[PDB]
Amino acid sequence: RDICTLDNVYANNLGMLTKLAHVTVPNLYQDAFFSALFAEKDVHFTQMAYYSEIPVGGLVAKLVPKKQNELSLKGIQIEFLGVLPNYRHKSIGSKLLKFAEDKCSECHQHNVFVYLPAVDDLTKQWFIAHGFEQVGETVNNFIKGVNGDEQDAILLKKHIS
Amino acid sequence: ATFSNVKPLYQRRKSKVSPLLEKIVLDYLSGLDPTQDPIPFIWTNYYLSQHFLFLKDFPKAQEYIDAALDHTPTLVEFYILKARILKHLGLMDTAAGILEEGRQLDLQDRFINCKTVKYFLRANNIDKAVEVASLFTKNDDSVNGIKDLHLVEASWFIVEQAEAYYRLYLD
Amino acid sequence: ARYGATSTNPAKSASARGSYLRVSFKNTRETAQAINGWELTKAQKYLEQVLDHQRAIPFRR
RNA sequence: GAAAUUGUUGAAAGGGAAGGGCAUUUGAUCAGACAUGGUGUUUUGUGCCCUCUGCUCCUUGUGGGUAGGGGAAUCUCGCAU
Repeated sequence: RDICTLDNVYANNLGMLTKLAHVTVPNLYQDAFFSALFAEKDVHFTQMAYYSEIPVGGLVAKLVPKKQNELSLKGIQIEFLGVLPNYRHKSIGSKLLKFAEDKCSECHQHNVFVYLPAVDDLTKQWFIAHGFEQVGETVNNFIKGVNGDEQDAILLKKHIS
Repeated sequence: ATFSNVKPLYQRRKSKVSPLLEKIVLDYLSGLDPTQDPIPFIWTNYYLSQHFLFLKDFPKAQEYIDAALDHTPTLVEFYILKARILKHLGLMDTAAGILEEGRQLDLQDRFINCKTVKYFLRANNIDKAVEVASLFTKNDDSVNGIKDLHLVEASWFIVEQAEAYYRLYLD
Repeated sequence: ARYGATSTNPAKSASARGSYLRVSFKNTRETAQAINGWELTKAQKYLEQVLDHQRAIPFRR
């Protein structure tokens, strides 16, 4: 089969997922945010991308069915997108985005929005090269760190056919 | 098990075979790539760390295992090797902490749990070792799983715990 | 059948019956009021001293 | 399947009666009260809000029942709010 495989993140290996947030984008997430994912009311989609039977990519998104008290962004919210720097240039992020778009289309949705930092240009250009559109400019005080650091954020949206 | 594949040979050969093997491994690693071939890169790093740990080397082995963890931190064997190196260097508590942190990544394997319990028993930590072991055991008429461990006919656990008791009594 | 007014857990409360007994109401009620409030291991030993004439059973009403 | 009647739990009482009238402390118990009816403004989810309007039946005057979309910053015409 293909060297890049997909798997559903379970609970026993959930502790591995929390490790990804510590080897991708530090100072952004906590521990309760990952502990309350499988704690037995929003729909959460988890995906683990293996490269030659090795966990290399992680995707955690949340579905928002609300539309009454919201402007225009009902769809899959790409929250955690962890890809190691050593595992790039192999269409791994492309496969993750394709799986996200497939899960968005299977949930009767036609909009995918993602939040990105304002002090990062390489990741911004990488996400724009796929086919995203910037929503306005930046957001004043949106990203909250671990110690208490705050910065601006940008929104990238895409319409799914 | 690559090092295992050369484990008995190292018990019979040394200054004649190990230098050639090290040279071949270095020549193979010098032509690899951390991005194009990540799997061969991490396996070569693990083999080099094993070979240097067998040759009574510790700083270079720690450097290699740290580079391997920074390259791919999703392998239990790396944490096991780090715990073994820290145990050989006299750091039992740090090894137990690292191995527990690595075991918390995936809670489905029993070999890693037994290794963690053994390393905690070797680290003068009995209560935490029992609390960790009391998970996959059958809990019925007891607050922990000591009765279950005694009913499954154990031996190594009792031996490792009695040694910790003797060390704590001698201290 | 059933019983009376209970105020405990019926899941861990054993009981018997044995109806049709030609004894005496004034004696059965009195010995039931006297044995009430004591433990089982003490009630089993207190009844052995009644036949030996040591601790009699007084009357109230 | 009710009553005089004894049995347990729970509450009251007591210096030769209890029981009761006018009223009440205390314990137990209990419905009603519109603390949910409306005026008019700020709010969003939104519908018969603009709309592609379809399929099906009585007959004017402005035609009745059945359903999948595009924008929800027009509108309070509607329910929560």
